Amino acid sequence: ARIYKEGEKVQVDCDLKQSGTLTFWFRINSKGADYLFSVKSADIKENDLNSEHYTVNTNSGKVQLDIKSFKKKTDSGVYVCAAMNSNKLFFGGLTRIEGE
Amino acid sequence: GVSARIYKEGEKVQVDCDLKQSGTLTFWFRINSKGADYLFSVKSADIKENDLNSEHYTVNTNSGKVQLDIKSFKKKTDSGVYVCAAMNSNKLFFGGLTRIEGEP
Repeated sequence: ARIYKEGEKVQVDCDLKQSGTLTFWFRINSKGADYLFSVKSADIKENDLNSEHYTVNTNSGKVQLDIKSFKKKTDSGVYVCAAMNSNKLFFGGLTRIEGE
Repeated sequence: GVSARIYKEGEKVQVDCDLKQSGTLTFWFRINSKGADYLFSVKSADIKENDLNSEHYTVNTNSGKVQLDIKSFKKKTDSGVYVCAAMNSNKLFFGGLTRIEGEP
């Protein structure tokens, strides 16, 4: 459970094995499940994020979520990536991030 | 805080999904401190994939609502946050979370 101060940069990764499969990113916090974006290899398929505050970085042959300015209220929780295949989801390792 | 339901060992648990019924493929899973664990998926009333053992879990489709029925609760395996997620437009739409814990 990485702790971050207000305004710090945060990088969230996904350790899923590479495939060419549609992969969803989302997060779970105390207000609910919140959908972030989806990719297939390096191509964005849907993005609910404001570009001002969040970047989907596809440099270095992998995909990561960059939070430009951490805010406890909004960005705290469990981050999940899920690859879909065979009518099911395959999950990566969770990343948990909190404030103070 | 966070609202949750508390169960004794061996109680039945019914988990619901408040997503509006459309006929969109819907993934059911749970998150605990070991990770995210995939459960089953359903399109309307039709199972499309089920990783659950029938002896311990039943996917109940009576009423044209889908419920997961846990036959006999076990805190060590069954505690966590249960999620349902419909897929459309290359994204997920989530129902309200259901958290479930054992007695301490």
